[PDB]
Amino acid sequence: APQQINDIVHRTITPLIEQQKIPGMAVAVIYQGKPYYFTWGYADIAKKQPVTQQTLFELGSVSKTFTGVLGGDAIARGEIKLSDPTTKYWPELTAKQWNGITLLHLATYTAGGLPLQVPDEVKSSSDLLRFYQNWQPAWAPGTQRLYANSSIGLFGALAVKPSGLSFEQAMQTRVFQPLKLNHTWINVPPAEEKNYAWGYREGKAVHVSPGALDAEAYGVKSTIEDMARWVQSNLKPLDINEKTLQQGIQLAQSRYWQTGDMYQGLGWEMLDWPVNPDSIINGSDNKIALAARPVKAITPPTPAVRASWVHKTGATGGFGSYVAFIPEKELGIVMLANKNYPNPARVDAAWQILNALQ
Amino acid sequence: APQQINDIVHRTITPLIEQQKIPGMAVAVIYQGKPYYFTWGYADIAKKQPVTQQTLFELGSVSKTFTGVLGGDAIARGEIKLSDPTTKYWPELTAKQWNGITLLHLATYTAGGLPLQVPDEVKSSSDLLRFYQNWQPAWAPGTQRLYANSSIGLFGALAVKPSGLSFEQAMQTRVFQPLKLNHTWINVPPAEEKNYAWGYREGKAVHVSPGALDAEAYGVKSTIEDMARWVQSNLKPLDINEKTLQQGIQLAQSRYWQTGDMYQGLGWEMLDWPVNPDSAARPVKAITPPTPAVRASWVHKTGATGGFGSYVAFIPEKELGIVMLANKNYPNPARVDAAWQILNALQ
Ligand SMILES: *[B]([O])([O])C1=[C]C2=C([C]=[C]C([C]N([C]=O)[C]=O)=[C]2)S1
Ligand SMILES: *[B]([O])([O])C1=[C]C2=C([C]=[C]C([C]N([C]=O)[C]=O)=[C]2)S1
Repeated sequence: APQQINDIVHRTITPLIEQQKIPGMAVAVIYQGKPYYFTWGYADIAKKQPVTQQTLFELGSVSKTFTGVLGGDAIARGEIKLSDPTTKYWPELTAKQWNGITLLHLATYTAGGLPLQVPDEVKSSSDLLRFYQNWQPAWAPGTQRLYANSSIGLFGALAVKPSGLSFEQAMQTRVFQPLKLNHTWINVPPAEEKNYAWGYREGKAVHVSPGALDAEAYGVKSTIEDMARWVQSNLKPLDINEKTLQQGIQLAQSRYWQTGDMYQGLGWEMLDWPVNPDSIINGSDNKIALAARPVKAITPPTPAVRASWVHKTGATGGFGSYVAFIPEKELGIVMLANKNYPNPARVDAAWQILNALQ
Repeated sequence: APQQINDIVHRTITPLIEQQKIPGMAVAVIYQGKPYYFTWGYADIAKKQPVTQQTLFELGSVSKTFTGVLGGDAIARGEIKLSDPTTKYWPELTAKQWNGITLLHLATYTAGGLPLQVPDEVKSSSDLLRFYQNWQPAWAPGTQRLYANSSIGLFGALAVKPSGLSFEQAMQTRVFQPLKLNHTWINVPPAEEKNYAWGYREGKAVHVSPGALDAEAYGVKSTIEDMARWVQSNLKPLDINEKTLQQGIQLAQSRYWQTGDMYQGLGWEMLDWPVNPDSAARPVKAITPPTPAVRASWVHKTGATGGFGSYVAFIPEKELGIVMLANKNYPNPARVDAAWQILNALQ
């Protein structure tokens, strides 16, 4: 790699691993559109299996960016509209509180207080209907953003209905394959299991457990090479050959809501570039990231702005991930670790790197 | 031309010309993405000059589609946002009625009752300022559509301000040139004058007269070949090399408002295809958020000047479209009926 990149990465990430006690880490820096890779430590501590470019990490909520792009792809195909009522795609969801709640609201956490998590007792589709039928809004739709798996997870599930495909088959077929993400999985198949890293929580080896709407909200596992291609594709969607996917990516980076200096896309979140680092860093702390915030409607949505910092944090019990890129600079980073360490440490490190390189 | 295209076009347009007494006409059918041209009658009755593939016609309000695309291109460039207040790009617009009137409302005729025409007495930029300051809205923004040159025209003027180019300069360099529309003009140059058809109103040869915001609302003159290429560009924006222009086209075909069967885009108006050939202040329903360009639509615009009548319709899903240009302003329903006869037969 260029020495500038080797220098800043080693000075920033290597001490981060020390400080946070991360067992294993992979990083990709996209620079002038080209990926550069860095690896540390172990995917499996007991078996002393090192992190490689073939190591699968759990993405956690970085999966929401795949869901937002799949959803945008179904819009470009004319299969769904974000202006459509939720109940048009789930006819059994008839309770009156759902009435003005659209696909847009579900995709952007603005339905009016759907909870962060689907309760773990909710297992069957029957359980799920009852949950949603019984849910009472804390706010009117399109007034507050409350980051929620039960919001975007439902969006994902309903977005694929017109196509008749299961969520996983739509995702493999319409997103993973055209982009040649050949090692990215919702369900890791047998042949890939020796590459699937352990996550570590309080020194125990953990994998993410099943849960309602997991695939849709936090269920993607991927490699650093595939993640770098993910960033490449989102950096320049016009280079993508599949027309609906190309439009899908730009739809997921449109700005539908503003809260402070932050804009909500579909999965992706954006700020104008140049950004105030304190904002992104402190903003990624769960005290702020998980709190209700008032939103201003952007009427109509601003299309993908090139001068943007586009980003997303992800975590499962054993993993912590981060993706950020600036389309105007052809610059990005991906950070995959098999320990869930604080979000502000991730963003701070990513900012130090991308700021040094822009 | 395939005999099928040849037969439907001539069976339809011949009676049209005779019934409406149209002096000259040009038509382009776009079929499976390829253009076929047809010409009839006179560009200039007194000089016995025929309509050719190089004759320039006034487009009238079909110019609004160019204005909507150029505004869409300015959005894609990050120069403007449709969500921005009008007063952001015209600070001197301090009158309080302008509060929540955005560029969206201007583009889509939903500002609250801006008039069809800018008064003929408005003949300077401070004249124009006073006009908009003194304008009293009948309705809240985003609630009724009233088709208006003073509405879309203003949008076109504001959309180009960040660039610093005049409206004509920006249209040329950002829309005409990239699409190779080398015989499309806001102002017809002396080199092209011999191709500029006369319009005919009650038997008198007329050209469009000067007026405030003419360029932005009704000022484009074009040939059937450039108009065909305009349709090809709108049928498949993704084939366009210029990134912001490609996005600008798609933004212009997005659905922002609904009234009855019709959706309002930027300049373009759309209905779901297939469409009954058969589908004014009108209340609008906001489409929140706007639906991105729908392939399965009938996308269209009528245009008129004192002496010209034009129509463009296309269906992206079918790779199908038509342009009809005439140097007589004749009833819109006659245009649409002929266009539908032609396109229904070919789909
Ligand atoms: B994301 O921001 O990385 C998230 C992924 C999850 C969140 C909350 C809950 C769960 C799953 N779960 C129980 O519901 C785990 O115990 C995943 S936020
Ligand atoms: B379009 O639908 O073809 C139109 C072009 C014009 C219309 C109305 C009036 C004028 C001329 N004008 C300026 O606004 C003068 O009153 C052009 S509709």
